[PDB]
Amino acid sequence: SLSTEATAKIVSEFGRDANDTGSTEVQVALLTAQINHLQGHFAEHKKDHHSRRGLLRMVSQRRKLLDYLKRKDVARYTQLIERLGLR
Amino acid sequence: EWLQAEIARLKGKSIVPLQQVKTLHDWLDGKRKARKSCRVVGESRTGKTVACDAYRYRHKPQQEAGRPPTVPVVYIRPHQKCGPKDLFKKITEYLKYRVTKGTVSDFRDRTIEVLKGCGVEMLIIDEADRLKPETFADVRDIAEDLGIAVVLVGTDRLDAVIKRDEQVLERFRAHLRFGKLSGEDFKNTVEMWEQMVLKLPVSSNLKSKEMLRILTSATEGYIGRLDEILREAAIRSLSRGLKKIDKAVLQEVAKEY
RNA sequence: UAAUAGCGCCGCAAUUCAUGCUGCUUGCAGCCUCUGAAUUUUGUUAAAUGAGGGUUAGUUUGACUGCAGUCUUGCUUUCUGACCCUGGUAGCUGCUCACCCUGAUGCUGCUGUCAAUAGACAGGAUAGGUGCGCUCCCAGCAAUAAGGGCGCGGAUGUACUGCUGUAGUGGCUACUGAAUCACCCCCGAUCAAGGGGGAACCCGGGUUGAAAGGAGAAGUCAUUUAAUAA
Ligand SMILES: Nc1ncnc2c1ncn2[C@@H]1O[C@H](COP(=O)(O)OP(=O)(O)OP(=O)(O)O)[C@@H](O)[C@H]1O
Ligand SMILES: [Mg+2]
Repeated sequence: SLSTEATAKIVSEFGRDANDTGSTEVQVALLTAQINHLQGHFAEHKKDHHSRRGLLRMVSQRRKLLDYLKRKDVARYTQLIERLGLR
Repeated sequence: EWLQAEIARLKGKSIVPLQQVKTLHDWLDGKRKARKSCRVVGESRTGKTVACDAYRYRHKPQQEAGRPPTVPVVYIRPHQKCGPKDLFKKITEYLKYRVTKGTVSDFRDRTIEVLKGCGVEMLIIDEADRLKPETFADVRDIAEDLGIAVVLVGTDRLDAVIKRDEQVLERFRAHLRFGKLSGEDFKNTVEMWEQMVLKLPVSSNLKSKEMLRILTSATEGYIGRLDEILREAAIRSLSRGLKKIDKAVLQEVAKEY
Protein backbone atom coordinates (compact mmCIF):
# COMPACT_ATOMS: atom_id res chain seq x y z
CA SER A 1 0.00 0.00 0.00
CA LEU A 2 1.02 3.70 -0.49
CA SER A 3 3.29 5.70 1.87
CA THR A 4 1.64 8.40 4.00
CA GLU A 5 3.31 11.10 1.96
CA ALA A 6 2.17 9.50 -1.32
CA THR A 7 -1.49 9.45 -0.21
CA ALA A 8 -1.36 12.99 0.90
CA LYS A 9 0.23 13.92 -2.36
CA ILE A 10 -2.42 12.09 -4.48
CA VAL A 11 -5.48 13.38 -2.53
CA SER A 12 -4.24 17.00 -2.85
CA GLU A 13 -3.99 16.73 -6.57
CA PHE A 14 -7.22 14.83 -7.49
CA GLY A 15 -9.32 16.23 -4.60
CA ARG A 16 -11.40 19.33 -5.49
CA ASP A 17 -10.34 20.78 -2.11
CA ALA A 18 -7.89 19.80 0.70
CA ASN A 19 -10.98 18.63 2.71
CA ASP A 20 -12.26 16.51 -0.29
CA THR A 21 -11.28 13.33 1.66
CA GLY A 22 -13.18 10.77 -0.50
CA SER A 23 -14.54 12.07 -3.86
CA THR A 24 -14.63 9.58 -6.76
CA GLU A 25 -11.70 11.46 -8.37
CA VAL A 26 -9.65 10.76 -5.21
CA GLN A 27 -10.73 7.10 -4.84
CA VAL A 28 -10.20 6.19 -8.53
CA ALA A 29 -6.83 7.97 -8.59
CA LEU A 30 -5.65 6.18 -5.40
CA LEU A 31 -6.73 2.79 -6.82
CA THR A 32 -4.85 3.68 -10.03
CA ALA A 33 -1.72 4.47 -8.03
CA GLN A 34 -1.94 1.09 -6.13
CA ILE A 35 -2.64 -0.89 -9.36
CA ASN A 36 0.37 0.80 -11.07
CA HIS A 37 2.67 -0.31 -8.19
CA LEU A 38 1.16 -3.85 -8.06
CA GLN A 39 1.48 -4.70 -11.80
CA GLY A 40 5.28 -4.10 -11.59
CA HIS A 41 5.59 -6.68 -8.77
CA PHE A 42 2.99 -9.17 -10.09
CA ALA A 43 4.60 -9.40 -13.58
CA GLU A 44 7.90 -10.48 -11.87
CA HIS A 45 6.63 -12.59 -8.91
CA LYS A 46 4.41 -14.90 -11.04
CA LYS A 47 4.11 -17.49 -8.17
CA ASP A 48 2.69 -14.92 -5.67
CA HIS A 49 -0.99 -16.11 -5.75
CA HIS A 50 -1.91 -14.03 -2.64
CA SER A 51 -1.20 -10.82 -4.65
CA ARG A 52 -3.48 -11.80 -7.61
CA ARG A 53 -6.42 -11.75 -5.11
CA GLY A 54 -5.37 -8.19 -4.17
CA LEU A 55 -5.10 -7.02 -7.82
CA LEU A 56 -8.46 -8.46 -9.02
CA ARG A 57 -10.33 -6.80 -6.10
CA MET A 58 -8.56 -3.48 -6.65
CA VAL A 59 -9.24 -3.32 -10.44
CA SER A 60 -12.94 -4.29 -9.91
CA GLN A 61 -13.47 -1.43 -7.39
CA ARG A 62 -11.97 1.09 -9.88
CA ARG A 63 -14.49 0.05 -12.53
CA LYS A 64 -17.55 0.48 -10.21
CA LEU A 65 -16.42 3.96 -9.20
CA LEU A 66 -15.90 4.94 -12.86
CA ASP A 67 -19.33 3.58 -13.99
CA TYR A 68 -21.01 5.55 -11.18
CA LEU A 69 -19.16 8.75 -12.15
CA LYS A 70 -19.94 8.30 -15.90
CA ARG A 71 -23.71 8.54 -15.26
CA LYS A 72 -23.39 11.13 -12.45
CA ASP A 73 -21.31 13.62 -14.52
CA VAL A 74 -19.71 12.79 -17.93
CA ALA A 75 -17.49 15.93 -17.76
CA ARG A 76 -15.92 14.81 -14.42
CA TYR A 77 -15.60 11.28 -15.86
CA THR A 78 -13.84 12.49 -19.06
CA GLN A 79 -11.35 14.69 -17.16
CA LEU A 80 -10.57 11.91 -14.67
CA ILE A 81 -9.87 9.35 -17.45
CA GLU A 82 -7.45 11.86 -19.06
CA ARG A 83 -5.59 12.70 -15.81
CA LEU A 84 -5.07 8.98 -14.99
CA GLY A 85 -3.95 7.91 -18.52
CA LEU A 86 -6.69 5.23 -18.82
CA ARG A 87 -8.50 3.94 -21.96
CA GLU B 1 3.71 -27.85 72.87
CA TRP B 2 4.21 -31.59 73.66
CA LEU B 3 0.82 -31.98 75.42
CA GLN B 4 -0.83 -30.64 72.26
CA ALA B 5 0.65 -33.56 70.27
CA GLU B 6 -0.56 -36.23 72.76
CA ILE B 7 -4.12 -34.75 72.95
CA ALA B 8 -4.16 -34.68 69.10
CA ARG B 9 -2.86 -38.32 68.91
CA LEU B 10 -5.27 -39.82 71.53
CA LYS B 11 -8.50 -38.70 69.72
CA GLY B 12 -7.37 -40.63 66.56
CA LYS B 13 -8.44 -44.27 65.90
CA SER B 14 -6.01 -47.24 65.75
CA ILE B 15 -6.37 -51.03 65.19
CA VAL B 16 -5.17 -53.61 67.81
CA PRO B 17 -4.47 -57.32 66.86
CA LEU B 18 -7.17 -59.01 69.03
CA GLN B 19 -7.94 -62.79 68.70
CA GLN B 20 -11.51 -61.98 67.57
CA VAL B 21 -10.07 -60.04 64.52
CA LYS B 22 -7.61 -62.89 63.73
CA THR B 23 -10.51 -65.41 63.93
CA LEU B 24 -12.63 -63.47 61.40
CA HIS B 25 -9.82 -62.97 58.94
CA ASP B 26 -9.24 -66.70 58.67
CA TRP B 27 -12.98 -67.50 58.55
CA LEU B 28 -13.55 -65.02 55.69
CA ASP B 29 -10.56 -66.44 53.84
CA GLY B 30 -12.20 -69.88 53.95
CA LYS B 31 -15.45 -68.41 52.54
CA ARG B 32 -13.56 -66.36 49.88
CA LYS B 33 -11.94 -69.38 48.21
CA ALA B 34 -14.97 -71.57 48.79
CA ARG B 35 -17.17 -68.73 47.28
CA LYS B 36 -19.96 -69.25 49.90
CA SER B 37 -22.12 -66.34 51.12
CA CYS B 38 -22.69 -65.87 54.88
CA ARG B 39 -23.12 -63.20 57.59
CA VAL B 40 -21.38 -61.73 60.62
CA VAL B 41 -23.45 -60.92 63.70
CA GLY B 42 -22.85 -59.49 67.13
CA GLU B 43 -23.69 -56.66 69.55
CA SER B 44 -23.15 -52.96 68.54
CA ARG B 45 -19.76 -52.26 70.22
CA THR B 46 -17.86 -55.48 69.49
CA GLY B 47 -15.85 -53.84 66.72
CA LYS B 48 -17.26 -55.67 63.71
CA THR B 49 -16.82 -52.74 61.32
CA VAL B 50 -13.10 -52.40 62.23
CA ALA B 51 -12.33 -56.12 61.84
CA CYS B 52 -13.63 -55.92 58.24
CA ASP B 53 -11.78 -52.71 57.31
CA ALA B 54 -8.65 -54.34 58.71
CA TYR B 55 -9.41 -57.36 56.45
CA ARG B 56 -9.76 -55.12 53.35
CA TYR B 57 -6.09 -54.07 53.81
CA ARG B 58 -5.11 -57.82 53.74
CA HIS B 59 -6.49 -57.74 50.16
CA LYS B 60 -5.51 -54.62 48.25
CA PRO B 61 -6.21 -54.88 44.45
CA GLN B 62 -3.93 -57.31 42.54
CA GLN B 63 -2.35 -56.68 39.11
CA GLU B 64 0.14 -58.01 36.50
CA ALA B 65 1.24 -57.01 32.97
CA GLY B 66 -1.53 -57.68 30.40
CA ARG B 67 -4.18 -57.93 33.22
CA PRO B 68 -6.70 -55.39 34.58
CA PRO B 69 -6.83 -55.29 38.41
CA THR B 70 -8.53 -58.03 40.31
CA VAL B 71 -10.29 -56.28 43.24
CA PRO B 72 -10.77 -59.33 45.46
CA VAL B 73 -12.69 -57.74 48.38
CA VAL B 74 -15.28 -54.95 48.07
CA TYR B 75 -16.60 -53.11 51.18
CA ILE B 76 -19.71 -50.90 51.42
CA ARG B 77 -22.08 -49.40 54.05
CA PRO B 78 -25.56 -48.51 52.64
CA HIS B 79 -27.56 -45.32 53.32
CA GLN B 80 -30.97 -45.49 55.09
CA LYS B 81 -33.88 -46.97 53.06
CA CYS B 82 -31.33 -48.06 50.40
CA GLY B 83 -33.09 -48.77 47.06
CA PRO B 84 -31.48 -50.97 44.36
CA LYS B 85 -30.11 -47.79 42.68
CA ASP B 86 -28.40 -46.74 45.95
CA LEU B 87 -26.74 -50.16 46.33
CA PHE B 88 -25.54 -50.20 42.71
CA LYS B 89 -24.27 -46.60 43.12
CA LYS B 90 -22.15 -47.65 46.16
CA ILE B 91 -20.71 -50.77 44.49
CA THR B 92 -19.84 -48.83 41.32
CA GLU B 93 -18.26 -45.92 43.19
CA TYR B 94 -16.12 -48.19 45.39
CA LEU B 95 -14.67 -49.56 42.09
CA LYS B 96 -14.13 -45.83 41.14
CA TYR B 97 -16.07 -46.07 37.85
CA ARG B 98 -18.08 -42.89 37.01
CA VAL B 99 -21.86 -43.12 37.70
CA THR B 100 -24.08 -41.29 35.14
CA LYS B 101 -27.86 -40.70 35.11
CA GLY B 102 -29.87 -43.90 34.28
CA THR B 103 -32.93 -46.08 35.12
CA VAL B 104 -32.41 -48.87 37.73
CA SER B 105 -31.90 -51.39 34.85
CA ASP B 106 -29.00 -49.23 33.53
CA PHE B 107 -27.42 -49.27 36.99
CA ARG B 108 -28.01 -53.04 37.32
CA ASP B 109 -26.40 -53.78 33.96
CA ARG B 110 -23.56 -51.32 34.78
CA THR B 111 -23.01 -53.16 38.08
CA ILE B 112 -22.90 -56.71 36.68
CA GLU B 113 -20.64 -55.26 33.96
CA VAL B 114 -18.02 -54.11 36.57
CA LEU B 115 -18.29 -57.10 38.96
CA LYS B 116 -17.40 -59.18 35.93
CA GLY B 117 -14.27 -58.19 33.98
CA CYS B 118 -12.84 -56.35 36.90
CA GLY B 119 -12.62 -59.57 38.95
CA VAL B 120 -14.34 -59.53 42.38
CA GLU B 121 -14.43 -62.50 44.75
CA MET B 122 -16.15 -61.08 47.81
CA LEU B 123 -18.60 -58.30 48.73
CA ILE B 124 -18.76 -57.20 52.40
CA ILE B 125 -21.76 -55.10 53.50
CA ASP B 126 -21.80 -53.22 56.81
CA GLU B 127 -25.20 -52.41 58.35
CA ALA B 128 -27.06 -54.77 56.06
CA ASP B 129 -30.42 -53.92 57.58
CA ARG B 130 -30.49 -50.55 55.90
CA LEU B 131 -31.45 -52.41 52.73
CA LYS B 132 -35.04 -52.14 51.62
CA PRO B 133 -36.68 -55.55 51.46
CA GLU B 134 -36.77 -55.76 47.71
CA THR B 135 -33.08 -55.17 47.24
CA PHE B 136 -32.26 -58.52 48.57
CA ALA B 137 -33.44 -59.91 45.22
CA ASP B 138 -30.47 -57.96 43.74
CA VAL B 139 -28.09 -59.25 46.44
CA ARG B 140 -29.20 -62.86 45.69
CA ASP B 141 -28.88 -62.20 41.94
CA ILE B 142 -25.23 -61.10 42.42
CA ALA B 143 -24.32 -64.08 44.60
CA GLU B 144 -25.88 -66.87 42.54
CA ASP B 145 -25.17 -65.56 39.03
CA LEU B 146 -21.61 -64.32 39.72
CA GLY B 147 -18.81 -66.21 41.52
CA ILE B 148 -19.05 -63.90 44.57
CA ALA B 149 -19.22 -64.56 48.29
CA VAL B 150 -21.54 -61.96 49.83
CA VAL B 151 -20.91 -61.20 53.49
CA LEU B 152 -23.67 -59.40 55.34
CA VAL B 153 -22.62 -57.75 58.64
CA GLY B 154 -24.90 -56.57 61.41
CA THR B 155 -26.52 -56.80 64.90
CA ASP B 156 -29.27 -59.09 66.28
CA ARG B 157 -31.80 -56.71 64.56
CA LEU B 158 -30.56 -57.97 61.15
CA ASP B 159 -31.73 -61.43 61.84
CA ALA B 160 -35.09 -60.10 62.93
CA VAL B 161 -35.32 -58.67 59.39
CA ILE B 162 -33.91 -61.68 57.60
CA LYS B 163 -36.30 -64.14 59.31
CA ARG B 164 -39.11 -62.32 57.39
CA ASP B 165 -38.01 -64.04 54.16
CA GLU B 166 -37.13 -67.62 53.63
CA GLN B 167 -35.43 -66.98 50.35
CA VAL B 168 -32.76 -64.89 51.95
CA LEU B 169 -32.38 -66.60 55.22
CA GLU B 170 -31.30 -69.74 53.42
CA ARG B 171 -28.70 -68.20 51.11
CA PHE B 172 -27.09 -66.63 54.20
CA ARG B 173 -27.61 -69.26 56.86
CA ALA B 174 -23.96 -69.68 57.93
CA HIS B 175 -22.67 -67.20 60.47
CA LEU B 176 -19.96 -66.15 62.93
CA ARG B 177 -20.83 -64.37 66.23
CA PHE B 178 -18.64 -61.71 67.85
CA GLY B 179 -18.89 -61.76 71.63
CA LYS B 180 -17.86 -59.72 74.67
CA LEU B 181 -14.65 -59.86 76.73
CA SER B 182 -14.36 -61.66 80.03
CA GLY B 183 -12.11 -63.25 82.65
CA GLU B 184 -8.54 -63.63 81.42
CA ASP B 185 -9.36 -62.23 78.03
CA PHE B 186 -10.64 -58.98 79.31
CA LYS B 187 -7.63 -58.71 81.74
CA ASN B 188 -5.01 -59.54 79.00
CA THR B 189 -6.66 -56.97 76.65
CA VAL B 190 -6.32 -54.09 79.17
CA GLU B 191 -2.52 -54.65 79.12
CA MET B 192 -2.54 -54.31 75.27
CA TRP B 193 -4.41 -50.96 75.43
CA GLU B 194 -1.99 -49.77 78.16
CA GLN B 195 1.12 -50.65 76.08
CA MET B 196 0.10 -50.39 72.35
CA VAL B 197 -2.65 -47.70 72.26
CA LEU B 198 -2.09 -45.30 75.21
CA LYS B 199 1.80 -45.18 75.28
CA LEU B 200 1.94 -42.77 78.26
CA PRO B 201 5.30 -41.69 79.83
CA VAL B 202 5.00 -44.21 82.76
CA SER B 203 3.03 -47.40 83.63
CA SER B 204 -0.60 -47.01 84.88
CA ASN B 205 -0.97 -50.68 86.15
CA LEU B 206 -4.48 -50.95 84.54
CA LYS B 207 -4.51 -54.80 84.88
CA SER B 208 -4.42 -54.59 88.76
CA LYS B 209 -7.43 -55.87 90.84
CA GLU B 210 -8.42 -52.37 92.06
CA MET B 211 -8.28 -50.99 88.43
CA LEU B 212 -10.06 -54.01 86.86
CA ARG B 213 -13.10 -53.58 89.16
CA ILE B 214 -13.38 -49.98 87.86
CA LEU B 215 -12.91 -50.98 84.20
CA THR B 216 -15.18 -54.09 84.40
CA SER B 217 -18.16 -52.15 85.79
CA ALA B 218 -17.50 -49.22 83.41
CA THR B 219 -17.05 -51.31 80.23
CA GLU B 220 -19.08 -54.54 80.61
CA GLY B 221 -16.70 -56.29 78.21
CA TYR B 222 -17.28 -54.14 75.08
CA ILE B 223 -13.99 -53.34 73.33
CA GLY B 224 -15.58 -50.03 72.32
CA ARG B 225 -16.19 -48.83 75.87
CA LEU B 226 -12.73 -50.00 76.94
CA ASP B 227 -11.09 -48.04 74.15
CA GLU B 228 -13.02 -44.77 74.74
CA ILE B 229 -12.89 -44.91 78.59
CA LEU B 230 -9.11 -45.49 78.56
CA ARG B 231 -8.41 -42.69 75.98
CA GLU B 232 -10.67 -40.18 77.79
CA ALA B 233 -8.82 -40.94 81.07
CA ALA B 234 -5.34 -40.73 79.40
CA ILE B 235 -6.32 -37.36 77.75
CA ARG B 236 -7.70 -35.86 81.01
CA SER B 237 -4.74 -37.09 83.09
CA LEU B 238 -2.12 -35.62 80.71
CA SER B 239 -3.78 -32.17 81.00
CA ARG B 240 -3.25 -32.26 84.83
CA GLY B 241 0.51 -32.86 84.36
CA LEU B 242 0.08 -36.58 85.23
CA LYS B 243 2.46 -39.00 83.35
CA LYS B 244 -0.09 -41.86 83.89
CA ILE B 245 -3.80 -42.52 84.50
CA ASP B 246 -4.81 -42.51 88.20
CA LYS B 247 -7.73 -44.17 90.04
CA ALA B 248 -9.47 -40.81 90.67
CA VAL B 249 -9.44 -39.47 87.05
CA LEU B 250 -10.39 -42.99 85.80
CA GLN B 251 -13.36 -42.98 88.23
CA GLU B 252 -14.23 -39.40 87.15
CA VAL B 253 -14.43 -40.76 83.55
CA ALA B 254 -16.27 -44.00 84.53
CA LYS B 255 -18.90 -42.04 86.59
CA GLU B 256 -20.20 -40.41 83.34
CA TYR B 257 -21.63 -43.91 82.48
C1' U C 1 -9.26 -23.55 37.59
C1' A C 2 -11.52 -25.77 33.65
C1' A C 3 -12.51 -29.51 29.79
C1' U C 4 -18.47 -33.08 32.27
C1' A C 5 -20.64 -34.68 26.79
C1' G C 6 -20.80 -35.95 21.26
C1' C C 7 -18.12 -38.31 17.09
C1' G C 8 -13.86 -41.38 14.77
C1' C C 9 -10.02 -44.74 15.88
C1' C C 10 -6.88 -48.31 19.23
C1' G C 11 -6.65 -52.50 21.94
C1' C C 12 -8.41 -54.89 26.47
C1' A C 13 -12.59 -58.31 28.38
C1' A C 14 -16.20 -61.44 27.41
C1' U C 15 -20.79 -63.53 24.84
C1' U C 16 -22.36 -65.86 20.23
C1' C C 17 -19.90 -69.36 15.65
C1' A C 18 -15.90 -70.65 11.79
C1' U C 19 -13.07 -69.14 7.34
C1' G C 20 -10.36 -72.29 12.95
C1' C C 21 -9.10 -75.93 16.14
C1' U C 22 -9.77 -83.45 17.55
C1' G C 23 -12.37 -87.15 15.45
C1' C C 24 -14.18 -90.01 11.00
C1' U C 25 -20.13 -89.86 9.42
C1' U C 26 -16.24 -86.01 4.63
C1' G C 27 -20.53 -83.35 7.88
C1' C C 28 -21.81 -84.07 11.97
C1' A C 29 -20.52 -84.08 17.58
C1' G C 30 -17.45 -81.17 20.47
C1' C C 31 -15.20 -77.27 22.78
C1' C C 32 -12.16 -71.52 22.11
C1' U C 33 -5.77 -73.91 22.89
C1' C C 34 -4.67 -70.84 18.24
C1' U C 35 -6.01 -68.37 13.80
C1' G C 36 -10.50 -65.31 12.33
C1' A C 37 -15.85 -63.00 11.64
C1' A C 38 -20.39 -60.57 14.70
C1' U C 39 -22.35 -57.95 18.97
C1' U C 40 -21.77 -55.83 23.56
C1' U C 41 -18.51 -54.02 27.45
C1' U C 42 -13.85 -51.04 28.93
C1' G C 43 -10.13 -46.65 29.59
C1' U C 44 -7.34 -50.34 34.77
C1' U C 45 2.67 -48.14 35.55
C1' A C 46 -3.42 -53.60 30.73
C1' A C 47 -2.38 -53.78 26.01
C1' A C 48 -2.56 -51.34 21.32
C1' U C 49 -2.97 -47.35 18.00
C1' G C 50 -0.65 -43.04 18.47
C1' A C 51 -0.40 -36.31 12.04
C1' G C 52 5.14 -30.76 15.58
C1' G C 53 8.22 -29.58 10.18
C1' G C 54 12.63 -31.70 7.40
C1' U C 55 17.20 -35.41 5.62
C1' U C 56 20.29 -40.74 1.93
C1' A C 57 21.22 -42.02 -6.79
C1' G C 58 19.88 -46.14 1.58
C1' U C 59 18.88 -51.68 2.48
C1' U C 60 15.32 -55.86 1.36
C1' U C 61 11.26 -57.16 -2.12
C1' G C 62 15.28 -58.84 -8.90
C1' A C 63 16.65 -61.72 -13.69
C1' C C 64 18.79 -66.42 -15.65
C1' U C 65 20.64 -71.35 -15.76
C1' G C 66 19.95 -76.79 -12.33
C1' C C 67 17.50 -74.80 -3.42
C1' A C 68 23.18 -74.28 -6.18
C1' G C 69 25.98 -71.31 -9.50
C1' U C 70 26.37 -66.68 -12.73
C1' C C 71 24.87 -61.69 -13.93
C1' U C 72 22.75 -56.97 -11.24
C1' U C 73 21.54 -50.20 -12.32
C1' G C 74 21.10 -45.61 -9.23
C1' C C 75 13.12 -45.55 -12.10
C1' U C 76 8.11 -44.09 -9.57
C1' U C 77 5.80 -44.69 -4.64
C1' U C 78 4.14 -46.74 0.77
C1' C C 79 6.10 -47.86 5.85
C1' U C 80 9.55 -48.92 9.71
C1' G C 81 14.35 -46.88 11.90
C1' A C 82 17.84 -43.14 12.65
C1' C C 83 19.58 -38.25 12.73
C1' C C 84 18.71 -32.65 12.30
C1' C C 85 15.94 -28.27 13.02
C1' U C 86 11.83 -25.45 16.11
C1' G C 87 15.82 -20.23 12.13
C1' G C 88 18.90 -15.65 10.10
C1' U C 89 18.58 -9.99 7.07
C1' A C 90 17.76 -7.73 2.03
C1' G C 91 13.83 -6.07 -0.94
C1' C C 92 8.85 -6.63 -3.34
C1' U C 93 3.54 -7.46 -2.31
C1' G C 94 -1.85 -9.09 -0.53
C1' C C 95 -5.35 -8.79 3.41
C1' U C 96 -7.05 -6.77 8.03
C1' C C 97 -8.44 -2.52 11.83
C1' A C 98 -12.90 4.79 13.99
C1' C C 99 -15.07 2.53 18.13
C1' C C 100 -18.63 -1.66 20.29
C1' C C 101 -22.09 -6.51 20.90
C1' U C 102 -22.74 -11.60 19.22
C1' G C 103 -17.96 -15.24 18.26
C1' A C 104 -16.46 -18.50 13.22
C1' U C 105 -14.11 -25.87 9.96
C1' G C 106 -10.87 -18.51 13.21
C1' C C 107 -5.61 -17.85 15.73
C1' U C 108 -2.92 -19.32 20.11
C1' G C 109 -1.59 -23.81 24.16
C1' C C 110 5.68 -28.05 25.75
C1' U C 111 9.96 -28.05 29.99
C1' G C 112 13.46 -24.83 32.72
C1' U C 113 15.47 -19.87 33.78
C1' C C 114 15.30 -14.24 33.65
C1' A C 115 11.84 -10.59 33.20
C1' A C 116 7.00 -11.11 35.72
C1' U C 117 6.33 -5.36 30.52
C1' A C 118 5.65 -9.19 25.65
C1' G C 119 9.53 -10.76 25.11
C1' A C 120 14.73 -12.88 25.55
C1' C C 121 18.05 -17.42 26.97
C1' A C 122 18.67 -22.59 27.35
C1' G C 123 16.06 -27.55 26.25
C1' G C 124 12.73 -30.05 22.96
C1' A C 125 8.39 -33.33 19.66
C1' U C 126 5.84 -36.23 25.59
C1' A C 127 3.21 -30.03 23.22
C1' G C 128 -4.74 -27.49 26.28
C1' G C 129 -8.96 -31.75 27.41
C1' U C 130 -9.21 -38.63 27.65
C1' G C 131 -5.86 -44.84 26.13
C1' C C 132 -5.07 -41.94 21.27
C1' G C 133 -7.26 -37.66 17.94
C1' C C 134 -11.04 -34.02 15.78
C1' U C 135 -14.07 -28.88 12.55
C1' C C 136 -16.07 -31.29 19.28
C1' C C 137 -14.87 -29.34 24.55
C1' C C 138 -12.09 -25.91 28.21
C1' A C 139 -9.05 -21.32 28.87
C1' G C 140 -7.19 -16.45 26.60
C1' C C 141 -7.57 -13.36 22.14
C1' A C 142 -10.79 -12.18 18.26
C1' A C 143 -10.26 -6.52 12.79
C1' U C 144 -8.82 -10.28 9.14
C1' A C 145 -16.48 -16.28 8.76
C1' A C 146 -20.88 -13.57 9.23
C1' G C 147 -24.75 -10.44 11.11
C1' G C 148 -26.14 -6.21 13.96
C1' G C 149 -25.25 -1.42 16.51
C1' C C 150 -23.16 3.35 15.48
C1' G C 151 -19.61 8.67 15.94
C1' C C 152 -17.37 12.88 12.87
C1' G C 153 -15.58 14.36 7.94
C1' G C 154 -15.47 13.09 1.87
C1' A C 155 -18.83 11.58 -1.86
C1' U C 156 -24.29 11.17 -2.08
C1' G C 157 -27.74 9.65 -9.90
C1' U C 158 -27.25 3.18 -7.88
C1' A C 159 -20.10 3.81 -6.66
C1' C C 160 -18.35 3.80 -2.41
C1' U C 161 -11.80 -0.61 2.71
C1' G C 162 -14.13 5.11 0.98
C1' C C 163 -11.51 8.54 6.21
C1' U C 164 -10.07 8.08 10.93
C1' G C 165 -3.22 3.68 10.15
C1' U C 166 1.13 1.41 12.17
C1' A C 167 1.08 -2.32 13.47
C1' G C 168 -0.88 -7.62 13.11
C1' U C 169 -0.70 -11.77 9.91
C1' G C 170 0.50 -14.07 5.24
C1' G C 171 2.72 -14.62 -0.02
C1' C C 172 7.01 -14.49 -3.25
C1' U C 173 12.23 -13.92 -4.93
C1' A C 174 17.81 -13.94 -3.77
C1' C C 175 21.60 -15.31 -0.17
C1' U C 176 22.27 -18.29 4.14
C1' G C 177 22.25 -22.41 9.25
C1' A C 178 21.76 -28.23 10.70
C1' A C 179 20.95 -33.30 9.26
C1' U C 180 22.60 -35.00 2.54
C1' C C 181 21.94 -41.47 6.96
C1' A C 182 20.03 -47.61 6.98
C1' C C 183 25.59 -50.91 12.01
C1' C C 184 29.06 -46.45 13.08
C1' C C 185 33.64 -43.19 11.35
C1' C C 186 36.32 -40.34 7.20
C1' C C 187 37.49 -38.30 2.10
C1' G C 188 34.55 -37.06 -2.36
C1' A C 189 31.12 -37.13 -7.06
C1' U C 190 25.27 -35.34 -7.80
C1' C C 191 22.94 -35.68 -16.17
C1' A C 192 27.33 -39.53 -11.40
C1' A C 193 32.04 -42.20 -8.41
C1' G C 194 33.47 -44.31 -5.66
C1' G C 195 37.38 -45.28 -2.23
C1' G C 196 39.97 -46.02 2.70
C1' G C 197 40.11 -47.43 7.79
C1' G C 198 37.18 -49.99 12.55
C1' A C 199 33.61 -51.95 16.40
C1' A C 200 29.92 -56.41 17.59
C1' C C 201 28.36 -61.49 16.54
C1' C C 202 27.82 -66.22 14.09
C1' C C 203 30.34 -70.80 11.83
C1' G C 204 37.97 -65.82 6.99
C1' G C 205 33.68 -65.59 5.01
C1' G C 206 28.77 -63.82 6.02
C1' U C 207 25.35 -61.01 9.38
C1' U C 208 24.45 -56.21 11.60
C1' G C 209 14.98 -53.55 9.19
C1' A C 210 11.13 -54.90 5.35
C1' A C 211 7.26 -53.97 0.88
C1' A C 212 4.93 -52.58 -4.18
C1' G C 213 4.54 -50.91 -10.12
C1' G C 214 0.76 -50.44 -16.83
C1' A C 215 2.36 -45.74 -18.45
C1' G C 216 0.62 -41.22 -21.25
C1' A C 217 -3.14 -37.78 -23.06
C1' A C 218 -8.16 -35.59 -22.63
C1' G C 219 -13.04 -34.74 -20.82
C1' U C 220 -16.04 -35.12 -16.13
C1' C C 221 -17.18 -35.31 -11.12
C1' A C 222 -17.28 -34.37 -5.71
C1' U C 223 -15.43 -30.63 -1.68
C1' U C 224 -12.88 -26.24 -0.72
C1' U C 225 -10.61 -21.52 -0.98
C1' A C 226 -10.61 -17.04 -3.65
C1' A C 227 -12.94 -13.57 -7.11
C1' U C 228 -17.31 -11.50 -9.63
C1' A C 229 -22.44 -10.86 -9.90
C1' A C 230 -28.14 -10.40 -8.47
N1 LIG D 1 -8.65 -53.23 66.31
C1 LIG D 1 -9.11 -52.21 67.03
N2 LIG D 1 -8.23 -51.28 67.48
C2 LIG D 1 -8.70 -50.26 68.20
N3 LIG D 1 -9.95 -49.98 68.57
C3 LIG D 1 -10.79 -50.91 68.10
C4 LIG D 1 -10.47 -52.02 67.35
N4 LIG D 1 -11.61 -52.75 67.06
C5 LIG D 1 -12.59 -52.08 67.63
N5 LIG D 1 -12.15 -50.96 68.28
C6 LIG D 1 -12.94 -49.98 69.01
O1 LIG D 1 -14.16 -49.80 68.34
C7 LIG D 1 -14.15 -48.56 67.60
C8 LIG D 1 -14.59 -48.81 66.18
O2 LIG D 1 -16.01 -48.53 66.06
P1 LIG D 1 -17.03 -49.37 66.95
O3 LIG D 1 -16.45 -50.72 67.24
O4 LIG D 1 -17.49 -48.54 68.11
O5 LIG D 1 -18.26 -49.55 65.93
P2 LIG D 1 -18.99 -50.84 65.33
O6 LIG D 1 -19.00 -51.92 66.36
O7 LIG D 1 -18.41 -51.12 63.97
O8 LIG D 1 -20.48 -50.29 65.14
P3 LIG D 1 -21.86 -50.99 64.69
O9 LIG D 1 -21.81 -52.39 65.25
O10 LIG D 1 -22.96 -50.16 65.30
O11 LIG D 1 -21.87 -50.96 63.18
C9 LIG D 1 -12.74 -47.98 67.78
O12 LIG D 1 -12.75 -46.57 67.83
C10 LIG D 1 -12.30 -48.60 69.11
O13 LIG D 1 -12.77 -47.89 70.23
MG1 LIG E 1 -20.69 -51.35 61.17
